[PDB]
Amino acid sequence: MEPYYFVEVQAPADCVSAVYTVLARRRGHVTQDAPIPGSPLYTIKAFIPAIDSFGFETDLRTHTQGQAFSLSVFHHWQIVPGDPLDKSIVIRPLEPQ
Amino acid sequence: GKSSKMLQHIDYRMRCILQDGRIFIGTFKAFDKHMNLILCDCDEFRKIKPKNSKQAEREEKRVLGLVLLRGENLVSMTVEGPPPKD
Amino acid sequence: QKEDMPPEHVRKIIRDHGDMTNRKFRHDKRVYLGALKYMPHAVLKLLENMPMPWEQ
Amino acid sequence: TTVYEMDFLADLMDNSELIRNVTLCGHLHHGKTCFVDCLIEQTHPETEQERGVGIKSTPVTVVLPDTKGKSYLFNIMDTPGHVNFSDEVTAGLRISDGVVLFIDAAEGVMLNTERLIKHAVQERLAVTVCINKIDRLILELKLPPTDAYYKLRHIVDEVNGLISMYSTDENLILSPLLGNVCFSSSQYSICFTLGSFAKIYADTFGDINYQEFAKRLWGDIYFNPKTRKFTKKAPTSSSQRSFVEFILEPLYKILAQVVGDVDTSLPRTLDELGIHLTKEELKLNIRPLLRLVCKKFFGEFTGFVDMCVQHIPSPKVGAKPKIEHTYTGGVDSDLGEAMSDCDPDGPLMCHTTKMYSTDD
Amino acid sequence: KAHPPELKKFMDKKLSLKLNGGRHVQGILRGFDPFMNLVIDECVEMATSGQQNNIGMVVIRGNSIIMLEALERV
Amino acid sequence: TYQRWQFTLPMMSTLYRLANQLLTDLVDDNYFYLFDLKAFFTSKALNMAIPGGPKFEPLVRDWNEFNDINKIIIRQPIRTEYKIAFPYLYNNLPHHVHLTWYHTPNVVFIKTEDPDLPAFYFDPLINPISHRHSVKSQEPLPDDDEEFELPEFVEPFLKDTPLYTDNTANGIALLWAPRPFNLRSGRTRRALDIPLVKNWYREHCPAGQPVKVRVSYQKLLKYYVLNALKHRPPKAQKKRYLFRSFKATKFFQSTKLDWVEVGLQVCRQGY
Amino acid sequence: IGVPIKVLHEAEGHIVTCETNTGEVYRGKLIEAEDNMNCQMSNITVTYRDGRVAQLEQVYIRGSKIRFLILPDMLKNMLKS
RNA sequence: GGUUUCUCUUCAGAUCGCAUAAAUCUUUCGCCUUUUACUAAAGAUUUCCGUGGAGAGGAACAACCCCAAUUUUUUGAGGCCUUGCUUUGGCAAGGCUA
Ligand SMILES: Nc1nc2c(ncn2[C@@H]2O[C@H](COP(=O)(O)OP(=O)(O)OP(=O)(O)O)[C@@H](O)[C@H]2O)c(=O)[nH]1
Ligand SMILES: [Mg+2]
Ligand SMILES: [Mg+2]
Repeated sequence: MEPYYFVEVQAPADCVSAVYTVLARRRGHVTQDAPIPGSPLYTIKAFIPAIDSFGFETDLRTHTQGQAFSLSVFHHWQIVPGDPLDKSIVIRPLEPQ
Repeated sequence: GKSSKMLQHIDYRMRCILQDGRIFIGTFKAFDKHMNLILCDCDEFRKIKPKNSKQAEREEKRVLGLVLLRGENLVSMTVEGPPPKD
Repeated sequence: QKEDMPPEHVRKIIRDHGDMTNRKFRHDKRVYLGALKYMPHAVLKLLENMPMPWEQ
Repeated sequence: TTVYEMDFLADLMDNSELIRNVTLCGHLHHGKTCFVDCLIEQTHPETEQERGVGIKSTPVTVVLPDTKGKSYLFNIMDTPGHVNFSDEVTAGLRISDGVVLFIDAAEGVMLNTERLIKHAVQERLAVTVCINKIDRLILELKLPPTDAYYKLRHIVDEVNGLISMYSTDENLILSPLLGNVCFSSSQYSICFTLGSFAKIYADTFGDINYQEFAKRLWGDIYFNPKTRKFTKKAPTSSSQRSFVEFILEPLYKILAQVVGDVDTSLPRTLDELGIHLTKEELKLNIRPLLRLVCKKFFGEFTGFVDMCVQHIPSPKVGAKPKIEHTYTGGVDSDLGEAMSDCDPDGPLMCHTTKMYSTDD
Repeated sequence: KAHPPELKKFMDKKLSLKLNGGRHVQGILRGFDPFMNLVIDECVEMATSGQQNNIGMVVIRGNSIIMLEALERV
Repeated sequence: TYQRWQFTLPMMSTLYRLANQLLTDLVDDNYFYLFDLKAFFTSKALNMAIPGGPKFEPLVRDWNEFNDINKIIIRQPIRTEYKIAFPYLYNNLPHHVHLTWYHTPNVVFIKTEDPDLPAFYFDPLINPISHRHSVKSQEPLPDDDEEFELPEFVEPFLKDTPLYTDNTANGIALLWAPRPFNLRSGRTRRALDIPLVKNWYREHCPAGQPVKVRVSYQKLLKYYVLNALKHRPPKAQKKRYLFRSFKATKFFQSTKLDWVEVGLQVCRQGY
Repeated sequence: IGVPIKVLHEAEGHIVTCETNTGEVYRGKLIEAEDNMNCQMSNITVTYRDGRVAQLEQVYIRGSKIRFLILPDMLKNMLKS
C-alpha cells in the first residue's frame, strides 16, 4: 500500500485540458471540475500517487505559462496494482515498470 | 476669542477649589466640555492651603493622585505651581 | 550670468577659419590641434540629441 | 556580520482580562502578512522576502484601541498558509485561544481554508472570519454592487455549512450580525464590521443608535425611505437590500470617485465625507491616494479588534475548556484547576512549542 | 446622545435605591427609560426609623436618582 | 528644467491607447515563472539551461551510493526544470543559487469591448454565481413590528453621486497597465534610458519563428541577465562638471543653433 | 467626547475609585462606563459619611451623582493635549 | 511669510539610474607561431554618462436664533431645637417644619 495526494488546481477556462493531460501521464484520476462562482476560473480536484507527485506542480505551471497552480495534501493509502511476491517478475533496472 | 487662555493654565500647576470647598493641587493636563478635570499626582488638602506660614503648611492633606472630577462642581481655578518637566 | 551670443557670431568665426590654411590665423593652429582630445565628447553630445522623426 | 509604555504593557499583562490570544490563519496568499504589517505601522510609526511565501510563523503582541478606546493587548500568531507548512499552524493552534480565518473575496474557500476550519473546530477554539481582499470585487472583477452582495453571502454560507459539517453542536453560525466577520482590504486600509460601519454612520451624521442600526444591515432587510423604517420584503420599488444601499454602494462610489474622477469630482466628494487633504497629498498616485483616503475615512482597525474582543475567550475565561485536550489528566486534584485559575501564582505550568534560532 | 441605562442585564433584579433626602428603598428593577428614570415593582422604602414598608410599583425618578445596588449577582 | 510631470487621467488614457502597439498585454507576473532574473541566476549557477533561456559558461568547471541503479525507483525522469524550481532538494552542491518561487494571485481583470455599457457590469465572461446550498439559513434577524426608525437626516452616505461616469471604466483599466502608464506623475527620464523593445524579447514561447530569431531572443535575454547580475552600486562619487568648468572660462561662449548646423560644424572640425 | 470621559471609559477594567456628590467613596474594579458617566462597578469597597467601610457586589450610578474619581498610576502616560 | 529660475560652495546611493558602457590587476579558459587587438568565466578595483542631500547668493513671480430637573453662565439642598463630642472654637445624630 502506498499513499495518495489530493491536488486542487486553479485554472483559466481554456487550460483545463492541459492539466488533464498532465494528470494522465502520472496516473491521475481527476475527480471533479467546477466553475468558481463569480470568477473567470475553474477549480479541479484530483488524486495522484505521491510517487508521481514529484515535480507535478512545476510541470503543470510550465506547460500552461504559470496560469494554473496546484497544492497537494496526503489523503489516503491504496493498493499498488502489483503482486509484491512473484519471482517470475524481473525488473529492467532503469526503464519504468 | 483666542482659545488660548485655557491652555495657558493647561499643562501647568493648578489649585482647584470645587463646590465642596476643599483644595485639589495638581497638574492641569487638560479640560473638557463640562469643565471636567483629569489631573494626576493631585493632593487633597482640606484645612488650609499653606502660604508662607510661620506656624505650618501641612495639615489635613492626602495624596489623591490621578483625580478625574466632573465639571459639575468646578468653582475656582488658580495657579498653584509651575510645570515639572517630567 | 553669461547670456547667449547671437548665432551669426559662431557662423562667421567658423566660416572664416575655414580650413586652417590661410596664414592669417596660424596661431589657432595650436589650439585647433590640442582640442582633439575632447572631440569624442562633442560627438557623443551631438548624437545623443538627434531630432527624432516626428520633428523637422 | 517604550519608557512610560512598556510599564503600561506590563500592567496589561497583569490584568489578564484585557488580553486576547488569536491565530491568524487561512489559505495561501490570502492577506495575512500584509494585515500584520499595515497593523504594526498603525501602532508603530517607528529566504522569505525573496520567496514571497512565508514558511515559518511569526508572533506579534501589540496594544490596540477598540471602538470605545479601551486598550487591549493582542497576541497575534501570523502563520504560513502553504498547505505543506500546516505544521506551523498546529503550533499556534495550541498556544492560542481563537482563530481569525482570512478568506479571499475573489476565490472564496479552497483547500487550506476548509482544512484549517477543521483543525480549528477539532481543537475547540473560537472561530472568526475576515473576508479580505474586497477591492478585487470592485476594481478588478467589476461587479454590480448587488452581485458583490451575492458573492459575500455565498462565501459566508459555505464556510457556515462546513463548520457545521465538522462540528455537531449548532452553538454558533457565522454572520456579521453576531460580529463574526470583518470585511477587509489589507492594502487599502479598510476593515469594518457592521458594528463599526454603523458607528461611523452615527458619529458623522446625527445621533442614531449605532447598535440597533447594526442589527439591521446584513441579510435581506430592505428599507423604505418614506417610513424611515426597515422592513422585511415589502418594497416593490425593485430596490436593494439594506446592505447594498447602505454599505456597498457608498463604498463603490468612494472607490469609483478616487480612481476614475480624481481630477474633477474628488474634492467635492471628499468634502461631502469630511476628509480634508492637502494639495501635496492629492498629488499621490492612485493606489497610495486610495489607501490614504480610505484610512482617513474608515479609521484604523476597529472592525477587527471589535469582532475579536467580542468573541475571544480571554485566557482567564480561557483555560478551562482547553485543558481537557492539552493536559494529560485535565483536572484531577492539583494542577488542572491551578492552571484553570490562570493566576500569576505558584504552579508555573507553561507549554513551549517553538524554537526560533538566533541568527548568530 | 440619548444613551439609555445599561439595565438590560440588570433588568428583573432586586436592588436597593438610595436617592436624595437620604431616601432608601428596596425594589425590583425590571425596566426604565433613557433619562435614567426607573420603574421598579416591589418597592419597600427603608425609612430612617428602620421600618421597611412596601409600596409596590412606582416611577423611580432618575432626576434625583443617586444610586441603585442590586441584591443578585448580575 | 523639465522634471516632474503630472497629468490628467484622460491624458493618460489616450496616451495608453496610442502606445498600445508597442506594449505587452500581460497583466501579472506568473507568466515569468521560471523566466525571471532569479531563475536565470540559478540556471547559470548550476550550468543547466531551461528551454528558451540563455546559456552561460560554467561557473567553476568517482563512486556514490545514492545513484546505485538497482536501488532507485524511476517513475518520472527528473529534468532540469525541476532542478531549477527547487535548487536544494534536487541538487548536490547548490552554490550561488537564488531560490525562486512565486504563486502570485492570478489577477482577474476583464477588458471591456465598448465604452457603452456601464463600468460595473456583470460580464458574460465571469461564471454565474448561482450559489446554491440547503434551505440557506435564517438569521438572528431582529424583526420589525417592535420599533425602529431613521432620523430623517441620515441617508445613503452619498446618493447625490452616480456610480460611474465616462471616466471610471478607463480609470480602472489604467490601474493594471505597464509601468509608465499605470502612474500619474513621476520624474522625466532621459531618452536613451528608455528601452522600447525589452518587454518583447522577455517573452516565453515565440512559437514558430525561424531559428534565427529564436537564437536572437536567447542572446538578448543573456545580455539582460548579465546586466542585472553584475550590478555594482555607485560606491564612489567625484563630480567634475566638464561643461560648467568650460563655460566659466573666458574662452567659451554659448548659443542656440539648428541641430543640423552644429552637426556640420562638428564634422568640419573633426576633419 | 472629552479627554476626561475618554480616560474614564478607558479606565474600565483597571482598579479605580470615585467620590460621590453626597460625600461617600466607592472603589473597585472597572465594570462598565459610558459617555453619559453612568458608572457600573463590581466587588467595590464603600466608605460612608462617617467612614464605615464595607463591600459591595455590583452597582450602577448616574453620572451627575459622582463628584471626583481617582485612577491608578497608569493613565498619565493623548499626550498632545 | 512660498514656487520657478541662474549661479557658487558642500555631503551620499548599500539591492539602481525600472537604464546599463568601457578600463586596470590577478587566476583559469579558447583562439595560435610573436606582441597588441581578442574569447568568456570568477574575484578584486577604477573611469565615464546621469541622479540625490545640504547650504549661499542672486533673480522672476505669488503676498505686507432658540434653552435646560442626573454633571456647571435659573435650580425648591432651606432654617433652627436638642443631644453627644472634642480645651472654646467646631464635628456628628435625631426631630420640628411651611
Ligand atoms: N488586491 C488586494 N491584494 C491584497 C490585499 N491585501 C493583501 N493583498 C495581497 O497580499 C500579498 C502579500 O502577502 P500575503 O498574501 O499577505 O502573505 P500571506 O497571505 O500570509 O501568504 P503566505 O505568506 O504564503 O502564507 C500580495 O500579494 C497582495 O496580493 C488587498 O487588500 N487587495
Ligand atoms: Mg506570509
Ligand atoms: Mg622579435
